[PDB]
Amino acid sequence: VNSFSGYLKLTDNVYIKNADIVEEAKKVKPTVVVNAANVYLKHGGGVAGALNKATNNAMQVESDDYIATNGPLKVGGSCVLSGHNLAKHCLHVVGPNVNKGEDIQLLKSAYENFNQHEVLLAPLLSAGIFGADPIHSLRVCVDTVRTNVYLAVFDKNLYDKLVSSFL
Ligand SMILES: Cc1ccccc1[C@H](CC(=O)O)NC(=O)c1ncnc2[nH]ccc12
Repeated sequence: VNSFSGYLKLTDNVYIKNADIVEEAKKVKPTVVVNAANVYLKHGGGVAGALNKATNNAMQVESDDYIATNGPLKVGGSCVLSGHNLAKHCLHVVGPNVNKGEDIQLLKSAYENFNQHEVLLAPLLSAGIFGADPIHSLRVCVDTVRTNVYLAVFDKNLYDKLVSSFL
């Protein structure tokens, strides 16, 4: 039993809700919140900008130190950093950005990072300003993630389409 509330159950291990991931994180304080990161951990917009803003820019400060030490992530890769006031940990995952020409096959690799964590709150990878088809992102999620994932979809209109079109 966990504290996630109001989710629709899609599969054995994948759940979904129309919710602002920022507000959802503040309420549940999950062990892991997933960020829709880029390889530079520059949290300017989209989910990343919103999560970072909610940390009062502490996420960005921590991220800049991480990059200065380690260099950029790989597309499809991830790193675990602090969850600040939102969660115990933030798993920064880099899905391919279609508006950068990056291989969509990398989306499966990106979701594989979720399997290292028993329970996660997460957005759809490569969705939103990353340019991929969110319906496809959901399919890859369900077919790749085996751990318990609670997906927050900000746009109500998109949430309804994702549910109504789910096979
Ligand atoms: C996954 C993604 C990647 C890039 C850009 C947007 C998104 C998603 C898309 C969706 O889930 O609809 N949007 C949001 O996460 C969002 N949108 C508006 N206000 C917000 N406040 C906290 C989060 C939040």
